[PDB]
Formats: sequence, C-alpha cells, structure tokens
Amino acid sequence: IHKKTFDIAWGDMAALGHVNNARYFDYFQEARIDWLRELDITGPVVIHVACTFLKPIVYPATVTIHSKVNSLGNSSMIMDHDLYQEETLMAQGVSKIVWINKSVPLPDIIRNLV
Amino acid sequence: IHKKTFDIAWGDMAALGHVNNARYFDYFQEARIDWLRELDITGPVVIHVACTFLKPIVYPATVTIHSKVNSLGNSSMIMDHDLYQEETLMAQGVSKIVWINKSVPLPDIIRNLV
Amino acid sequence: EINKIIHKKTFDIAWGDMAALGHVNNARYFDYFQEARIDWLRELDIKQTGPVVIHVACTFLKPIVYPATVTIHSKVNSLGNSSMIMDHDLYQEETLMAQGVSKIVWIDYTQNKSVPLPDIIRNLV
Amino acid sequence: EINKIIHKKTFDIAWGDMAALGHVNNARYFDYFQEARIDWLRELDIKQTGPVVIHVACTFLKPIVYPATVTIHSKVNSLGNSSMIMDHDLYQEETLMAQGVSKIVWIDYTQNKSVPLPDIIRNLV
Repeated sequence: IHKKTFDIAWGDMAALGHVNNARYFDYFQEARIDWLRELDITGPVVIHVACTFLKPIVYPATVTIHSKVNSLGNSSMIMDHDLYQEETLMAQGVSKIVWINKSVPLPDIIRNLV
Repeated sequence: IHKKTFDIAWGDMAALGHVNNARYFDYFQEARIDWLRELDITGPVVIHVACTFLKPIVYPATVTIHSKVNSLGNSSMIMDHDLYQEETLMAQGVSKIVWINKSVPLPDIIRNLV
Repeated sequence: EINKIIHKKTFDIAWGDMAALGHVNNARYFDYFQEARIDWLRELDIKQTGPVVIHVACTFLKPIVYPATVTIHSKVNSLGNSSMIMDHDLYQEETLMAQGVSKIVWIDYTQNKSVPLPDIIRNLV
Repeated sequence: EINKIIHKKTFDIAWGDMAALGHVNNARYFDYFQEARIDWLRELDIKQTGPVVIHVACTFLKPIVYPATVTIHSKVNSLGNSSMIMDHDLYQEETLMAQGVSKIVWIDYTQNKSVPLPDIIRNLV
C-alpha cells in the first residue's frame, strides 16, 4: 500500500558485516513519516514497535519497505512494514500508533486507508 | 540483574525535541553486548526486538537500563530491558535471542543466570 | 583532467538526520560524503590494500531542513604518491549548503604501510 | 589564558559506533566532539542568541576499536569578535588517536546575524 525503495548505507553496517538491527527501526520510522506526510498528517505517537529479523542484509543492497495498516480500533492503529531485498523478505516491522494527553478518535484520512 | 547508567547525547534527539525512538534500540543492544561481554560470550542472534514507549526523554538526562532474562526455553531466551529516568520508567525493551544454521542448546553460563 | 566534477550523487534527508534544533546534525554530513566517496570508488572498481581517510572537514554555509533533496558534486585534486584529496560541494536545488573535503591515503590494511596510488586514479591527470 | 585545556571528557565507545571494517566510523568522531563542546558550554552556563558551528575538521592518527575508553581534552583559541576556535585531542590511554577542530560563531538564531561573543568566553584571555 505504501512502498519505499532505497539503498543501504555503508555506515549502517555494524562490525560483524551486516546492517545493525537498530537501523531497521530508522528505516521503518522514515517509512512511516513519509507515508503520513503524503497523507498530510492532535497527533499520533508510537506506543510500541517491534521487528522480526528473518535474513541479515549486507552492503551493497537495494531494499523496499511495503507498509500497510492492519487494524484500526478507534483511536489506535497497527501498521506493518515488510522489508524486501529483491523478492526476498528480510524482516517484518510492526508499530502501534495512538492519537493524542488523551485519546482522540482516529483521523478520518486513515480510517479511510481501510 | 544487569544495570547500565549513561547519558543521553544531544544528537540522539530528533527534531520534535526528544530521544528518537530508534536510539532506544541502540541503547538496548549496547546493554545486551555489555552484559554478554561480561559473561564472556556458536552464538546468539536476535530474532525479535520490541519496545514500549511509556514516557519520552529529553536532554539532558541520565538513565539506567535494568536488564534481566525472563525465559529460557532451551535454545531460546527472552531478555527484558527496563529504561529508567531517575526512579521513573520511560520504556520497556524485550529481545528474543536464539543460539546457532541450526538450533544449539543454550549455553550453560546463561542457563545459570537463572 | 583532475578538478572536474567526476561524480554527482542525488538523495533525500532522513527525518532522523535532524538534530534537536531543527536542522541536519553535522556529523551526518560526513555520512553523506562518505557515501558519495564509496559510490565513486565502486565506479572505478575500487573497494588487502586500499583507501583510508586521514582527514576530513566541512564548512557549513546554510543549514539543511527536513524534507530536502540534496546533490553532492565531487571533484579530486592533489594526487600525491599514496595520497589524494577529494572536495565535495553539497547543493540543495541551486544553493550550496556546505563544502566538504576529504584526504584519502592508500595503504596495506594488514600492514599499515603506505603504498603507491592506484593507476586508474593517476590517469585522471 | 586561552590555549590551556579547559575541558576533559571521558567515555566509552558504543559497539554500534563501529563501521563495517572494524573501527569507529569517522562521522561519529564529530558526535564525540559535539558532546564535549556542548558539555563545556553547559559549565559556562551557555546553551535566542548563541553558538553555531561554521566548520569542523578531524585528523585521524590511529583507528579506534570496540571496546575502548577514550578521553577528549579541549582547548580554545582564535577568539574573534563573534568567532572562536576549539581544538579537541582524542586520547585512548596515553595515545593520541585523532585531533579535532571546530570553529564556532555566535549569532542571533531567529535573525541569522552575527553577534559579538559572550563575555564569559572573552575572559579566558
């Protein structure tokens, strides 16, 4: 639903030779900001973030983050990021985003991302 | 069980004025490496990592990561990181670490961290 | 010959690149010059003996702000026996936001001994 | 007076600071000088008008490797009307791993106009 291609930086690599896991969260966050900026987004805050590391990534690489929403509970949402190197899936991201200091019903430009 | 005090860097702050969430994973990872280095640790790999963001952090700050293990299923472990600013809890980290490309029984210097 | 722009790299600023006071951290600029330089050496087919950075500098003429698409135009000069200098001009649109400089030396990595510059770089005279 | 070490900061290298080829990335050095400089200005009680970095440089004499405890000894010179220079020597143990330099200018932030240096810095003559 939202796609972002980009290249791994040589300095995103940690000493044992592949992307630091923490940079995966820099990647998912940029992807989230990008998408929200397209949508022209009282605000969200990330309450939770997680990654599952399937395959380690090496320089050089071109990768693509397929972002999608998967549940809206009013005032809350869950958002998935899938990180592909070529057709291979290298990691799964998942963020819980809330709207706000108290809970405001979900914007209506995302209710509509369905 | 493992404690690490340290100071937030001015450049760990993102534009809206408080620590980038992604740096929380730099913090938990260093804490994990530190501890494993004390323990003198075929190897682990992080398969999963997650954070829950309770309170945002601002410069300057002194914070402390209380790390502990919480389940060993042979060949797997779950490790918690709790990040305190003063006596206040600012976020909860949780990593799943596995030993290895196939599953080796858990080292015996961690079985012993009980 | 030398002081010509032999490399141009376009890209976008990550929202995380920004420091607290609302412009790009200045350490990150070096991350950008570092990427322009590595990409350029890949063109040339360069990647046990090889380049290391002995010095690097940057002058900050204008601050950069998210969102932003910048371009780095790289040129080279001062080739010595092992050494070479590489200037980077970082543009946003038509405006020059910063001028970088990085001195690179060729060594034997395992033996840390200075070693004469590759031929493919020498031919840029 | 000026060129004396007026600041010393001890710390440890993060395992993440290292770049692929097994020593500390060179952008991160600037993160260290940046922290030494901010800490020093906090001593002096410095934090709408204030310092910005116009230039920053570093010479890399020896590579740093994880694990490592380093010390940055900072000194100042070349005070001008708005400008000042600040040298950083980065030590591991008794060995000098890199020499940094950073030129700072005092401005009005909202108005980007050069402004005369604070008195508390001037008194270091």
